[PDB]
Amino acid sequence: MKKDIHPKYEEITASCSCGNVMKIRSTVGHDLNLDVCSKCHPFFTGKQRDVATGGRVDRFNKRFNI
Amino acid sequence: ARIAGINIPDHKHAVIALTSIYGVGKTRSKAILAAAGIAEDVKISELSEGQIDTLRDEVAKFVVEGDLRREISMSIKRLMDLGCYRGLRHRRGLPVRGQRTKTNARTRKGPRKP
Amino acid sequence: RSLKKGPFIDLHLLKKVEKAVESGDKKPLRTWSRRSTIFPNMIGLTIAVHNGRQHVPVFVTDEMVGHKLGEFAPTRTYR
Amino acid sequence: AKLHDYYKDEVVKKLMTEFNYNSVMQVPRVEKITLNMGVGEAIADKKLLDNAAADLAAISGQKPLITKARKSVAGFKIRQGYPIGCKVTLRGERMWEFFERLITIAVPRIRDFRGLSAKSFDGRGNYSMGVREQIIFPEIDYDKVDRVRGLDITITTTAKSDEEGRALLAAFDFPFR
RNA sequence: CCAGGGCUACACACGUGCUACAAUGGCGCAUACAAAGAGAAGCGACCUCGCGAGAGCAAGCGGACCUCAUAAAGUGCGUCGUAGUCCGGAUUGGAGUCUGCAACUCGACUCCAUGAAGUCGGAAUCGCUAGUAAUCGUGGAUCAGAAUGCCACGGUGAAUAC
RNA sequence: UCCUCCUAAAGAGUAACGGAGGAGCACGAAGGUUGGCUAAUCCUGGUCGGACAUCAGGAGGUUAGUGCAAUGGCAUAAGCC
Repeated sequence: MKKDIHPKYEEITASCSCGNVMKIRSTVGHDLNLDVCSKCHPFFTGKQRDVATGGRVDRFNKRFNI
Repeated sequence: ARIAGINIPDHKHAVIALTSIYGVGKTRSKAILAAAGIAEDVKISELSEGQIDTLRDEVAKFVVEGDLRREISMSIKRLMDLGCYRGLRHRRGLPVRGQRTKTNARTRKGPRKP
Repeated sequence: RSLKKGPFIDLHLLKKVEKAVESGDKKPLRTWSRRSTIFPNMIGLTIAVHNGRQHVPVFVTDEMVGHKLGEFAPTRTYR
Repeated sequence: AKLHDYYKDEVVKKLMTEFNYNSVMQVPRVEKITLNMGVGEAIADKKLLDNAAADLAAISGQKPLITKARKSVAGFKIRQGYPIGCKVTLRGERMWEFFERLITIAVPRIRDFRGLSAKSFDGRGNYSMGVREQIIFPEIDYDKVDRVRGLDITITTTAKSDEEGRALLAAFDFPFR
């Protein structure tokens, strides 16, 4: 690369809430502290929530009850 | 912080700061901070990281910002494609809870442009 | 919204639907009871509820079981 | 380059048996990742442009190339040579370091992430993706920013077909819809 | 005579109101001082359940004794710190309660979520001379249910008239 | 008055109140050189983004470009940096 025209690209440490602590290189400045990550995101359960659209006739059976 | 997807207020107490999430008002936020063991008079700046995490799983018990909007919009689209009376007034854009339209209902109908 | 202790159905239509469900797919069932709910044994039946002058046919799906019969007959017509 | 040796050891054998390639020079490699950010309001102010150039430099780590208007368009009231966009080409090690940082740190921060499209391929193995909100990259702190300023990312791979291109990204858990 | 629908429609214009746009305020907690009136196919304690609207059980009262019925502005203390903001509450979604044969058209109310217009209003124009204007709550008739209307009642309480 | 094409009859030239258009400059780089580069218009994909900006790829092969009219020329580029 050219010198002295690029941002300070240093190695920082990123710690998510799920426990995945990872070592990257970025211009944050140091010590990024995350909340969610790749193995913390609900892409395996949370994507399916409104996919479960629910019924309408069972709601009737939750009100008829007989 | 980043509670449930967004949450960057500051200088506010946590009962009012939590209400920035689409899906929680003053009484649901009091239920969050009671179940989290957090006093309601604290700012978000004075929150330790050992307190922000126990709100994130606490707020995850209620349908909030992301999957709430697609829930509400589908239920409207459930009515509008049903052809029912409330769905019919949702289409034209007119009040659906059985209130007058002779003189009022500027909220549903926007401004009086002509 | 109303009447937790039992949903409401007209007996004039409840007797009419129990005869018609064991008789299969028939002609449209004329009725005037807009105030009655739509029970789940009515799915597929072409009920014709009254809207004031006509008997407009509604085709009952499963999505319309919590609702009442009059929600599918707009009584007022507009430009 | 934590994904590059993950590519060089896990992916290239997982893909060569996937497509029964006769040699290791047939498997698609990702050559470059490029970061466009079409400003288009620099006609109004030529200070909104280099504000939109600093945060690309904060996301990437290298100084961006300010792109110029090519032909001339009066439907958008631009003329030739006007600075309209801002791009970053990432090759080599910083392409890999951006690739791990996108799929582990940036894409989980997306407001209502539901899965990236599998229909977003050009038909030649290249994958493109818009991001519509720059704040998910943690290099931009939330307080200093004044505009949303979304960008778009297009990954150039040496895949002949996009069916192989979709298989290449899936080996990196580039998740999908 | 009957059932269902309409009287509640809605590109718009007007009248009379209600609630606002906040700090002389909002919210949280604690706490003080009324008058008038209604009540028996009615008012409904206490107790128990429910976050709540309410429900169950149910005394008492044709009433200066029983119930509706904790008046609210006030005052203390805390917080908010001038932001479309802890202002404002429309609208909409979901979940309910009650009345009634029945709440879709087309009831009131509660709960959760939502949180729009609005930052004092053009030309114009209205009311008011003292316990008045303003502001705060309460009751009644009509009524199965359904008022911000109407008719009453008290609380605090001005300014100005050459 | 000057420039370009046609009339003009395959060298040159050639008329008409014949058919079409331009010029009375610009440029201190738009000149010199060295080094580099290759267009138009579509197609698909892609945040705002739209027939039409900016990206990526493919097709295409100069239909682009030339400070200025037209003809001749131009990839060794005379086009672009």
